[PDB]
Amino acid sequence: IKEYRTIKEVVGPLMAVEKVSGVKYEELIEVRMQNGEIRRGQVLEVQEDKAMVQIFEGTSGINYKNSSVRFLGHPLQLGVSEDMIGRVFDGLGRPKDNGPEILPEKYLDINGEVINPIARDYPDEFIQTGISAIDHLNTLVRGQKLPVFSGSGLPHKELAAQIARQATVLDSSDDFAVVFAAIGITFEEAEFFMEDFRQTGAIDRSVMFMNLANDPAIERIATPRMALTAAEYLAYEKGMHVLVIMTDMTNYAEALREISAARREVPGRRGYPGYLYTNLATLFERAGRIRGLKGSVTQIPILTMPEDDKTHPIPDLTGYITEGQIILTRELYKSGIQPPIDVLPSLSRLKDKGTGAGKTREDHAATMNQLFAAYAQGKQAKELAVVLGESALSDIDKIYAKFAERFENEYVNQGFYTNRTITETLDLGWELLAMLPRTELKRIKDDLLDKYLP
Amino acid sequence: IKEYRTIKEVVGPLMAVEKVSGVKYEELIEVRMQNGEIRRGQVLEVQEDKAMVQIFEGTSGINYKNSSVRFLGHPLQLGVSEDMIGRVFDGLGRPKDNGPEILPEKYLDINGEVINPIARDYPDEFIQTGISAIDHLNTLVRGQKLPVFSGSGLPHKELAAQIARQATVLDSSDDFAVVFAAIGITFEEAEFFMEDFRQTGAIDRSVMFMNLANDPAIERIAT
Amino acid sequence: MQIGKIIKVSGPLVMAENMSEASIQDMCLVGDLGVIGEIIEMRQDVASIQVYEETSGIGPGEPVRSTGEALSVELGPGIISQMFDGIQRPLDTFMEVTQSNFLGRGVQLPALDHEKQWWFEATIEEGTEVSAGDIIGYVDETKIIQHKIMVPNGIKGTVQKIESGSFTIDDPICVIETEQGLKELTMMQKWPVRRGRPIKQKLNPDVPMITGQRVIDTFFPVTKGGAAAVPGPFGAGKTVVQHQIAKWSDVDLVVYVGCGERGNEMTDVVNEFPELIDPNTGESLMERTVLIANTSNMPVAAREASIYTGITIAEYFRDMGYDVAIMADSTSRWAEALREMSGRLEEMPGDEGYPAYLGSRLAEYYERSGRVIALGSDQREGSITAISAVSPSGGDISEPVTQNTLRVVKVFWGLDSSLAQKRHFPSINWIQSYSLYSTEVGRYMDQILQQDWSDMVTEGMRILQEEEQLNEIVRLVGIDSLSDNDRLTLEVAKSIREDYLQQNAFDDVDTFTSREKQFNMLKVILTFGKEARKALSLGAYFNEIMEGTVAVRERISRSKYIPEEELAKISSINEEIKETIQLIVSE
Amino acid sequence: PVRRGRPIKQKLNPDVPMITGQRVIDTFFPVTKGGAAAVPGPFGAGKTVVQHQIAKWSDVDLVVYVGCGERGNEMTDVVNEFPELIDPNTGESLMERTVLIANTSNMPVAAREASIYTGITIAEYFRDMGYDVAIMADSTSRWAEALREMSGRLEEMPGDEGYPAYLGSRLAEYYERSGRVIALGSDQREGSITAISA
Repeated sequence: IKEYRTIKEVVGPLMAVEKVSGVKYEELIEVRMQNGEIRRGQVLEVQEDKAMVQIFEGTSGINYKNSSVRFLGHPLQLGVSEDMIGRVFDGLGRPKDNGPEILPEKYLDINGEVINPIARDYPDEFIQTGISAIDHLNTLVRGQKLPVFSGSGLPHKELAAQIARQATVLDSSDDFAVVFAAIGITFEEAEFFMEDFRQTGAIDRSVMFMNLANDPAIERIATPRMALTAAEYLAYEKGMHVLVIMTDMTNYAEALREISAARREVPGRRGYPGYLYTNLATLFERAGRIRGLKGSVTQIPILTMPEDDKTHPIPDLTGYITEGQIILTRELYKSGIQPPIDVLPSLSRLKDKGTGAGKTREDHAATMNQLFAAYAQGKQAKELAVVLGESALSDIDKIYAKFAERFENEYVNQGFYTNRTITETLDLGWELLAMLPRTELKRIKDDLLDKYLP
Repeated sequence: IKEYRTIKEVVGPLMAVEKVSGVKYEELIEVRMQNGEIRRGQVLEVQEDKAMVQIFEGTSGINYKNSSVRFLGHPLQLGVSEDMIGRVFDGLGRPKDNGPEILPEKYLDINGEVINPIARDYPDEFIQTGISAIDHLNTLVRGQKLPVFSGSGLPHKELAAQIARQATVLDSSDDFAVVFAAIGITFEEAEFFMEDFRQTGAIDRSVMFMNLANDPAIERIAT
Repeated sequence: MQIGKIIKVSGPLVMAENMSEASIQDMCLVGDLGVIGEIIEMRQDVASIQVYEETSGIGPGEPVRSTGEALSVELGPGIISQMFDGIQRPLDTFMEVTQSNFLGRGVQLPALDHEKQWWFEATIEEGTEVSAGDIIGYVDETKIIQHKIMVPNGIKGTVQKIESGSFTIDDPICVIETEQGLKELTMMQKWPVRRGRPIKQKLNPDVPMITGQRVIDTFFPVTKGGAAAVPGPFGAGKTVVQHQIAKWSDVDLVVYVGCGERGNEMTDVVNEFPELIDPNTGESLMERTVLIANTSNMPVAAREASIYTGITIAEYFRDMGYDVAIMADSTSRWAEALREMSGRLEEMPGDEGYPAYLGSRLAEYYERSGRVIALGSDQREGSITAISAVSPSGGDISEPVTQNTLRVVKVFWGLDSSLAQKRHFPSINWIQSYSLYSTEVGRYMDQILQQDWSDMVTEGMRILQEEEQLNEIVRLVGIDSLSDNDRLTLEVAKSIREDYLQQNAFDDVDTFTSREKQFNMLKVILTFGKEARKALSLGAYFNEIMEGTVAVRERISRSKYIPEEELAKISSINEEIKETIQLIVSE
Repeated sequence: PVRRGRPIKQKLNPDVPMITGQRVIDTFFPVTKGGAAAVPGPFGAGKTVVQHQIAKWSDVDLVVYVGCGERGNEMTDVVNEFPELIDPNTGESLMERTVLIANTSNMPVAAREASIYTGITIAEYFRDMGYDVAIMADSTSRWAEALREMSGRLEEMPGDEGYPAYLGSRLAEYYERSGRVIALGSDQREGSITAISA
């Protein structure tokens, strides 16, 4: 490789390099300044002998006359290896922790390749997250894209950490792993993850990509593609059940508009780029099972809904690429419910694939619909009680009201460090159904009531 | 007469012809493609020896080097004649009813001319439409602009056909004619009017301009 | 052979010089990889190409080759029972040649098998003057469908040499002497997806399509060549209705197009569609089905050109004289890809963040379907029936692509999630759904079976509409405080809902209801209402009717399971109803 | 440099609660040494009196008050009523432990933007020495309006309500520089920067 000392223009984070040949699109560069500082970069546009590059660390303090540009000849790559489990990396894959650097088995582009539609396999087996609101009512399935919608200041970092600790497959012949990708989060959240993952030993089953909020916007955009590249490697080449957790996905969209505003591009809805639906789909569709392969990729993207609005572009477009959502409400968090999961607006489109005998007990779908319908009338009677006092509530309306109270404090509120097995979750659901009289339980078949109902 | 083989640029639906002369604004053109396909177009901007044209049928598959542009010298016109009564035309005015094309008395710009405010006359006589609400609660007058606001799925298709058949003046001292203009409608909707006008005989005193939804948007504007 | 040189690569836009021979909208192979690209703008020898795949690793100086043709589709033996993407790349053969479960870029493969030996049986005679569309032979491509070889467009001459033998789609099978000279023909022809196949004449569809689904074929029928819009809400069973139409409709071929979809939703189609069984032959349904599968991660151009590829294939079989049914899922995700392509072209934003020509592109799609008079001296007829699915975020039907679709189509099967929760399948709202073919189909029905079928459907719908108005009053006053005429109307409507509208697609007999079986089934229900109402005006209480009519009502309820060769058991109900009712009033 | 943070050995989790003296804060809504806190401070709410209580009875060693584009009449109040605050222990003027920065609204725009970066850089210098510093930003909203002015002067793409699209990144760069860290050296001394903004 030869150095190029021809820098014609320096306009913001962009930089013009001239008299070059053999330069490709999106390849990495290194900039050597008068001081000797090294700064990574990426080619955004190249025509004839000219070349336009964008520097990650910034453009401050660069003299065009006494600087040079090195073209590495490769795009953004990740050195994949089986030794990445138990290690913390930065946004682009450098050893963030003070550990021995890994020997890469190979290098892969972060963009990856599209999965052949005939080669993708359907989701079948059920993933036990240990959380009653996500194992019973909104089941998670191998290869499903089930996100979590949260608000600013809500305990979604404890929820994402809890699932990474408790997620498991009920089969012996399998290797389970978690790819935790922090995206533009603060140091205090980053310190919470890294400390908790080592406190509970979950780091021995995880590959963490920590990207801070003061990190450059390019690394924030590359962080999901980096983690998803390591996820597809462990699942499709090493045959492992990989669970991907992304936080925060709203920060990812905030980085796209910041980049799109620098590129002078035309904004779409709410100023976000028109290609936000597709750029997000490039990430969320990098999951699922493949025929003949034992490994699989499951994604749980966590995003914070701006202004707690579901019609916002970021939560809306995510619903068009994912198979459901897990809603976190502040009202439940105000009552100490942990995790504050509102089961009424939450949904799993693939929940029917990992339920029933052989994947769960025979009463999974039955108690799911009964608990859901009973919790609906309970909160309907609670809301009706504030309007016209507690006098207008009937006997069953007061029974369902007490059901909704106990359904929140004893069933949903389990604690961020309580790993309920699937049998405990179902047995507990029957204990709460014992509050209601047997006549109210219309959906549950009579044979099931005689077997499980206390 | 002149055939121009000098096409410089083809950018989207617009072409750029250079080394041209005598081209006027909104002049109708005719593009001869390299595969014998003929596409007509209009001039949007002309400067010096250059000319910017917009092709009606589109720009797909046009090679700049092996294609020619023919400047006709006249804007969009219409061949008017009394023989148009009882005939069906498309958006561009070309015959559509599988009938012998008729020779016109003259050609007129479709843009029309503004009526002199002093030469214009006030509407004075009412029109019998056959509909109770149009003839009593409301009333149609000769020279009035009375539109019908409708919605998707509403039977505004049958109502416009009903008026065209039942429109007459009492007593019929002078002749009455109906000019029906279909603007970007579906085929089954257009085939409805053609079959209804010929079945009831209303076609014999009417002229029909039918423009489909799959037709170019330029034809939809000129209809 | 002309090769261009790349002079600029900026994201999805690549400009190349030395492109004087290329024309607009031509496909290209960009760079050493040869990634697929399309010429959007061209000024002098410098063309501006919109690259469809990733341009990473592509720079100036790399070669660019123009295919000399727009986005086309290979049409010949080997196209049936194949799963393609939007640009018609064979996913089956692509996976074998690549030997990987992923889609590499630059891998260019032909759509059809150019090496397979097909037996071409010639039906034409030498010396015959042939034009476009004239059939010169056929190939037994599948056990269900006979692929007919026809003279392509632009060819017009006299047949000089025709022979029957096993050839590939590349071997010349026929020699024709045109006015220019001798020209050879093969079993495969190419056609641009953005240009409609020429027809002799277009006809409005006045013949109803027999889907065997009672709610559809009776109240909201579609005609061979019409278009129906189905909105897909989660849990409504759109897949079941789509499957029942794909296998029970009296169409020769079925074209399924997936514009965009979740990888798990598209996988559901790839697995469940080949398992559908053609009722008549007993073979797999793929023997008469061409499938197109795309996902969100796939290139946007493949997602945008998905419906144009599938409707060109349907037009190809339409010209042979077949009845084709094309289903798109989802047109909304197709419109999203259309808006993304519009953003890459920096086009002006239209209403609600959609290109201003959104209605035009939708109109250009549905105006290619319909009953036509195909080319050729045979003047044979063919049809294309469009069954498009609309997926609106939030479920709102006022979204632009639905209103523009509903402005063109005449049928709408409003799926309802609230009906699916009540175990009402097919979950089709009978109040919100409609069909503008109901009048013409009713005239066709009265003629074919010599009965007043049109007057029965209107009454059955009038009873259902009266039930809705009574339920509002019921919610306010109660069920007991109603006249016996109102009480009878609710039970008649309950019979129409449970005994006619609801049918299980998995039941061996109830999955398909013939036209004559639909008639007798609706007649015995309406006959019960007439005889009960007539006796109600003779001093009989509503409770008295239901008391002595338990046995007959149950026989009416289970009439949906009566076999087709036992319709006499459904015709004798009317005589039993009449005798039972007059026996009650006699007591 | 004012737009570049000072190097540290490592940043630590802020866990030591700062004794503010105010019962409502220290009991229900506390802030640790190196933590951040936001204040609306509407009209008549008395945020002027509250800021002084946090500036006097806080166990921090240094106070850095920064005014980023504040009203002049309001600014001249802070100028007057700050050398009057007595220290709880020593009894001297509070300016013996305070570095003040004042910008009027009609002042140059870039000065109002660089104000928030000047105080946080000065606070980092006192933090490297091992002291616990507290920087008060009032009012950070006027600083956001300074960016909205400079963005228009550079013809940048509008974001939400006209504010630039990198408004969140600039705010993130500010609060991420503050906190309990380990300063550079061969003794590993500890400092902290608690951020209070209005």
